[PDB]
Amino acid sequence: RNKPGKATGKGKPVNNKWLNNAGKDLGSPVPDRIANKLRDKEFKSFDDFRKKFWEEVSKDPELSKQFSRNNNDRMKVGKAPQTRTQDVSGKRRSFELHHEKPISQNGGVYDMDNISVVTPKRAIDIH
Amino acid sequence: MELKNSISDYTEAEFVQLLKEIEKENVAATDDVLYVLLEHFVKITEHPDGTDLIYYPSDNRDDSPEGIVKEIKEWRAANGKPGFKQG
Repeated sequence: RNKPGKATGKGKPVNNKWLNNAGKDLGSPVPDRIANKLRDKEFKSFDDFRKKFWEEVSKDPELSKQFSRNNNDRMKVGKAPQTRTQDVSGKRRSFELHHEKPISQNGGVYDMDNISVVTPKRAIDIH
Repeated sequence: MELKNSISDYTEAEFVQLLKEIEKENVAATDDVLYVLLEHFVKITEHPDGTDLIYYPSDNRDDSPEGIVKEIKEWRAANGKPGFKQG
């Protein structure tokens, strides 16, 4: 979809309720332990990045424990976890990765500091 | 598989087979088929929290097919709704 590139950024430390703020404000940030696993690595596109992102989440003991078994299975194959029913919006019922500063202006495609996790509902709201 | 129209058409064992079918599509490349199965799960269980029973189970119960079936049984019974097929 997009163009190849390498991941950069540091992200932020998170508690045991990582996505509790998903959507609200700018959503949840990229965990620092996850950034350390993706940093400097190259990707064919943002979609390939997204798949690698969720896979790393499934391998991080302190993060996967925050998800149900069915959601961990989704992340293990590169898919985003399903959100609670109340946070769904049409065909979009899983967490989405949002760019703070849109690719349009400036950019920041693989910059994990310009990437966050938000719910479908707020993903639309913010826009 | 065969998707029945009502929960009353499903034995408990049969409902578990639907859950594993959903678990299979959960790991599929796309969600196209999964969403169709999830819609059916929501329609027949009639539970207000819908897919949350699958992806956001309560801590007071096991996060497993058996735990799902158990919660559904208790909710429907408490609300006077018809339960799983005794067959």
